[PDB]
Amino acid sequence: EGQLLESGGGLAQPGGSLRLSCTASGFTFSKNAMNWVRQAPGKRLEWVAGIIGNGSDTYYADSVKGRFTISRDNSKNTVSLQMNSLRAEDSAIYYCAKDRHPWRWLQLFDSWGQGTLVTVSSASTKGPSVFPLAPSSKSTSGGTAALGCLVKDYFPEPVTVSWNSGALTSGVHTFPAVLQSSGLYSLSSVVTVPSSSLGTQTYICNVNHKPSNTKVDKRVEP
Amino acid sequence: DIQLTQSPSTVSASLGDRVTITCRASQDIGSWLAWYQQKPGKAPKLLIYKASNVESGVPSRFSGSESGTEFTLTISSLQPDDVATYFCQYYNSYSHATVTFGPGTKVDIKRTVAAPSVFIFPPSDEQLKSGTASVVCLLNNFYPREAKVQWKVDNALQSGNSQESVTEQDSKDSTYSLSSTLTLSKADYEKHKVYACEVTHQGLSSPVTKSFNRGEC
Amino acid sequence: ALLDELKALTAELKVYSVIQSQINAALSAKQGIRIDAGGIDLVDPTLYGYAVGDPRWKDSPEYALLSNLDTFSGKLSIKDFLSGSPKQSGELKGLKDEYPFEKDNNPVGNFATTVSDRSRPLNDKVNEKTTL
Repeated sequence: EGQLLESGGGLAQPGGSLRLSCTASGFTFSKNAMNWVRQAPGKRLEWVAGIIGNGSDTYYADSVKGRFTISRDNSKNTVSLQMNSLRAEDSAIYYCAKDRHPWRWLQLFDSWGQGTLVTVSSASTKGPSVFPLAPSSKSTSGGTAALGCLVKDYFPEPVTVSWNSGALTSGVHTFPAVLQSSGLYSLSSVVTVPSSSLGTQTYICNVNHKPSNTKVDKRVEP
Repeated sequence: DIQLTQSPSTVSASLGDRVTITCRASQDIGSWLAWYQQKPGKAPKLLIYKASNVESGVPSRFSGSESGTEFTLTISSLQPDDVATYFCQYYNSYSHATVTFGPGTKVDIKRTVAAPSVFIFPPSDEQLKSGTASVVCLLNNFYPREAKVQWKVDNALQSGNSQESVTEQDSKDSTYSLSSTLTLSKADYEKHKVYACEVTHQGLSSPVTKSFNRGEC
Repeated sequence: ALLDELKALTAELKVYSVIQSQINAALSAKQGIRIDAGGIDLVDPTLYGYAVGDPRWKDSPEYALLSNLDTFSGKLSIKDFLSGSPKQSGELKGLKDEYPFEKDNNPVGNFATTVSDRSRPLNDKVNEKTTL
């Protein structure tokens, strides 16, 4: 089936200007076309949907009207605010969509894009406040415990984190950030540890903070 | 365009279960309809079709029905993917959005219920110099018992210094879990003796609460 | 009989002549044009001679072949028209939402030329279904 795939899933400055993209796979423009949907943060708020009625056809409420002057191609189909004052309300996830049809012939193709984010933040780069986090004795239950590594208040995304010479990443999971109005991010890695695995190794967390080009490592102890 | 409201829905009893989700329309077009599904951390997908001339319906476990100012989705074999859903249409025959979708209502797919295990975790000397502290909640399967952390320090509730999120059901262990963290200065950990998390639910508990002192960790 | 197809092609050519009338006014008045959803609308039956609330519009070929356009919400701007489907003129693509008025290579004259060229195959079909 047909495919959609976005790019430019990064950053802009408030009151500045921005331009996203599609790259629609083998798409030829037709009766059915493309359109741009604004997924709001977490909750699907009401006035959100169905920006750009057809290809290049600007349309919304007055709350963005005139900003969204999309360009053209057979594949780039580009939503765009090129001179048009990107607001804090315009930080969201912007999706390509295509006007699919059923009935097994052409245009029965999965029809939504991979969802390009838009960060807005006037932060500099900032190094993470890293902290590995030992278990309490109280947690030692069901034959199990868990450990954390907090990675607090940093910018920009993304980061690579691992444990025990980088060999420990299965039996480990990570919580993504919560994006505060201050325009920073965070993680929490957690290790699932059986009680039979405590004491059997020295435990260490590895942080590769890509924006500061530097590796930092810390051992598990209070 | 037409405003919408979607209700009700709750957890399944099992796999293979039956659930029926309705909606109300503030204004009229007929039965011009489709349902969109939002799996978490994915691109949305499409379900139901056909208009006021109610020609033949949908393959597999999906179905729906409409009259007056209401329309409804019935799923007859409710699967572990099936975890958020919405309504739409714009006026010609198919695709787009009613400028708003019908704003959806949670869905989840069951294995045995639990209440959480809850632990405070000891801050290191590096964490304590930095006035940081941390907590975990663990719960086998998704019921869920959807929850809130309430960080409290010598009976004062904490905000402007706080973080929370839920990780998905573990691939082997089926654990739902919820980390959280707090921060103040070292001088606040000198002024204040005890730091605590109250834990609260949609289920029948605002009891469950853990607390610690700086000297015992 | 062919009078229904003449009425259909007349609905296209009436709307294209309304667009040309707005363009000729903009050229005369030294004005740029806005063609998007904030601009001029093409649903109003008075563009086609029918009175305000006159139920003749409900069956009219002009309202029929304009409400049944794939961009129609109930409203229809010049751009929703100039980007829509279906039409016996075919349709354009890549059209920008505003054109300014300027002294050399004037954008509204280039736009008027663009509309005029695709109007000529419609005039051929109108000459045909008027002379048949």
